[PDB]
Amino acid sequence: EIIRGVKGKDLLQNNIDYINRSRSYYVMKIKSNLPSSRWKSDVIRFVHP
Amino acid sequence: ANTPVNYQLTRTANAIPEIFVGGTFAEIKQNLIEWLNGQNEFLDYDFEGSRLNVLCDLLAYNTLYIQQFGNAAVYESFMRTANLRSSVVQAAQDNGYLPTSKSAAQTEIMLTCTDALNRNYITIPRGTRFLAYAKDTSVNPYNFVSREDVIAIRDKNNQYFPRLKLAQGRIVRTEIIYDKLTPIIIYDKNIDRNQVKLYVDGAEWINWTRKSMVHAGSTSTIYYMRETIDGNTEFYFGEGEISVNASEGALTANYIGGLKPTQNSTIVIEYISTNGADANGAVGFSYADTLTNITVININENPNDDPDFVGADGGGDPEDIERIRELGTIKRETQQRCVTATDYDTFVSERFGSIIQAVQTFTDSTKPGYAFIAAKPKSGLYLTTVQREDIKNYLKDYNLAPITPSIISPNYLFIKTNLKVTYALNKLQESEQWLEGQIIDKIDRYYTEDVEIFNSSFAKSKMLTYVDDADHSVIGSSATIQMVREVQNFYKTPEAGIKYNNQIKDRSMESNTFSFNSGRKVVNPDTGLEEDVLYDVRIVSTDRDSKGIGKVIIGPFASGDVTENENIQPYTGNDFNKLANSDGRDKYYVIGEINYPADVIYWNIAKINLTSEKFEVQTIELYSDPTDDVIFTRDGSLIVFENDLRPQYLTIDLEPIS
Amino acid sequence: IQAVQTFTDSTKPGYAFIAAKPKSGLYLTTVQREDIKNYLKDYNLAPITPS
Amino acid sequence: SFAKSKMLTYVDDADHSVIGSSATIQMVREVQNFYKTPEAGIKYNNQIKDR
Amino acid sequence: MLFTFFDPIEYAAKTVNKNAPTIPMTDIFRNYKDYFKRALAGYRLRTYYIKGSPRPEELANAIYGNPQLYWVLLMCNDNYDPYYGWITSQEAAYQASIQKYKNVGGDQIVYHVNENGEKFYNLISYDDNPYVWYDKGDKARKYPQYEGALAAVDTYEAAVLENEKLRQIKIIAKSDINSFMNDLIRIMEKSYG
Repeated sequence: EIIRGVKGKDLLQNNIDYINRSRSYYVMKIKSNLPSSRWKSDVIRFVHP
Repeated sequence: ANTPVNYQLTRTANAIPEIFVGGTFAEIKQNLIEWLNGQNEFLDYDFEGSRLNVLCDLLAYNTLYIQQFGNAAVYESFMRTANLRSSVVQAAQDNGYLPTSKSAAQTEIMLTCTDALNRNYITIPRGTRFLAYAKDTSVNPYNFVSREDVIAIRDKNNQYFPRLKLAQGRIVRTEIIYDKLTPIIIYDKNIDRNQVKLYVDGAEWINWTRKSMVHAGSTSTIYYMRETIDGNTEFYFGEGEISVNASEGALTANYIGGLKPTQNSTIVIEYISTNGADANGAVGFSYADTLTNITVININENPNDDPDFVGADGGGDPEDIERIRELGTIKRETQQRCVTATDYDTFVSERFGSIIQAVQTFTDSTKPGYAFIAAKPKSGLYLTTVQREDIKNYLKDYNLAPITPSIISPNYLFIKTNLKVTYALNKLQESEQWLEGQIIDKIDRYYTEDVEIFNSSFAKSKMLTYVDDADHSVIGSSATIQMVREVQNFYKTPEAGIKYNNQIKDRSMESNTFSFNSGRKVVNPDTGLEEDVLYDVRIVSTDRDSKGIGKVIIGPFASGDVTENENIQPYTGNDFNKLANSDGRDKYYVIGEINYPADVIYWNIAKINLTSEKFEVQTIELYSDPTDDVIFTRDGSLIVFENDLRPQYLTIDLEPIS
Repeated sequence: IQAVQTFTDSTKPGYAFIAAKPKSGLYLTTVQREDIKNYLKDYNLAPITPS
Repeated sequence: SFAKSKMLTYVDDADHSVIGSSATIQMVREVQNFYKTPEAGIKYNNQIKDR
Repeated sequence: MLFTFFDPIEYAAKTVNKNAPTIPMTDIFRNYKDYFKRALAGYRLRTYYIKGSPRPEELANAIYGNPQLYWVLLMCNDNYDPYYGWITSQEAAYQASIQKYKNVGGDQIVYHVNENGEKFYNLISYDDNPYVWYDKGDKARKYPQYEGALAAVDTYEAAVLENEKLRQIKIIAKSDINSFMNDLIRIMEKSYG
């Protein structure tokens, strides 16, 4: 259905279709300052499944 | 460039507190000789005066005598510094991971057998033994026994096959009265803790530990293993509050550790000692134990064929200190349940560690929910589909719920080689032929010494060193490699194509010749109808083209074989290599194209519109010659040595010299 | 929950299923379902949302 | 006799960081005399490829 | 008496450096402690007392008449070290205590022990009423954790009670010492293989 209540998630260019969503792209995101390949190997070596 | 530094890293690769390090005696004295010097009691006494010197000289002798005791214990004291292996297991065993004793050669059979009684259901009771000759040697079969009970529906026509899987050895069961104060030893060598199962009075208990271990059984049922330093296994179980603690699920609570014994719970255990690691590849089987009314009319090898397979499995050394040493740390790191990819590496390394020399755990980012595994059957490159299924489910025990294990043998670079090796006749009294039998060992030695380990860059020459090293009466040794991949679809390249990771010479990209069914008709007197004509073709690279590219030239075609299209033309280029056929058929098409710098290789037979089925064979072997000396590997693509299963990939010419 | 029966589906990752008889009723009542999954939520493997 | 393999042993030995090596050898016999071959003629004791 | 029983073993120093020579040595790396359990479990241990501060093996003679079996006593005693696990004379013990406390400080009052025998650690009286005890780090004036007359323990005396505990030992009868011996020995054969 069309959906009544409203809340957001902010984005530089909000909403639209965005672009190029994988899979169901949901495969779960990560954010940090430090560049990857610095953190890439270990998290899967450690926590990331 | 390279590595700049600020005071970086730490303390070499690994801790050596190094006050412990054994030093050279003279230096030891040299150190100690100073020690006595400066001693306030006497600053007078000259030590280089030979009288005191030999006296002090002696102190160091004991002091050195005593130190290696003090030092070695530390190496011992700390796993991965432990030099003793039976040490290593202890901390490893302590870490929650044990290495195991040689693990029985295992296989499955289906066998069609008529019951003389024609009952609806026969069981094969656990413990019927079968014989298998080791490969190529019938002098003795290797006995191996039914792993467990299995029953079979009688089919109509009255003949029906049961199927069952088989581990090697003899069922050996021993009851023991348990007693409070006593060790419970099995002195049996050839034992393996994985085939050990037991019965307390009645019900089976499991060492939690890699048998089941998640079931309603409440943990009251349990026990442990341990390795006597002697080399034989002793039994253990938890005593008192054998379950986690206290009241737990029982309303009466109190205390139960079980096994009082007094005489209670007479412990009967059942196991197989084995000859294994010698039994791998035992093809011919016997039905070596009769039963009431059952008669095997046929025992047919290997249901659900790989198709490439060998007899049995397993065995094992058992022991290797290197694979074991660091490894349990990951199991010390990980919990029981396997979570991390390398946790799936190490976990798999536990069970079927003797099945797997190397196992590659990885995700394929395409398919989530699947644990993608690349392993080495270490007898061969392909775990038989049951093994794959086997460990899978067993692995699948420890795993995240939505996750699924997915095991595939990765593609394998094959090193196709002719060897030229010279020896002096006179220099060797030993049988020439057996020399080849010698080198053919020392070839894989290098592999096992090197290549499968990292699957890093591969050095041809460095390989040829050890085979050079073989007889030392070998005068010289030479070889030439052809880098070889196998292809699943002749018809269509895998989407991504195929890449060598390794620079090859242009036009040096080859493939296998293979027949092609051509609709055109053949008839010969006495032959009659004769279906139609079929001839053979192969995959050919054209020359390098500017921008390092080439187009894949198909094998030669007779006229009228391929319907000519305005789009598709006989390539009919000057360069492209050609096999010599009796046909003289000069029709050659571009089925696809490559570029040498990227090493990536694509074609599709949909291009030429030629029908897939007019080809007989689904897979073709790939030939190429890398222009570079050494072979580079990246991912899932590993050079490896399998001569036995694939000898045509490994050839050796022997040069007799006086 | 008389007995809680955990299971998944490989088709849908990120999720876990458990079976519950409140044994006070043929269907598990909701107020539990919010109460539990709440208390449950403390330990959830990050990639996974148990349900 | 000379062995390109046995030489290759030590060139392997030198570092321990050398992952591989190989080479293409040509014997070299330098000749004093051009205009006339030594009437006997040189020989390598080792056959060679054509041209 | 044990380690000479088993074959001496060769040992490599590998993992100190990638190349070190291999050395033979008499084996410590058989446990012997499990070896002396199994065989031990047959009979019993008998508690026993010490007349003085002798050495373990010096003492091991008088009981068994054989100085060679100290270890028998030792494993029944199963102490961590033969040097400090044993009875020790006052002179040494004090010095031992002298040593260990010296850097911290000498004559350090270790704890207050009440009449009942309950050791009170880290306590001092504010001195107005020596019977009321405010502990320390407090500056007192507050929270006396106890009041009354307690003893305090001198570090010397403190050393005594420690070594004092070592007096009694559990031992096995000199009768069975022989019969026992063979059995364990036989076990070691099973333990040789």
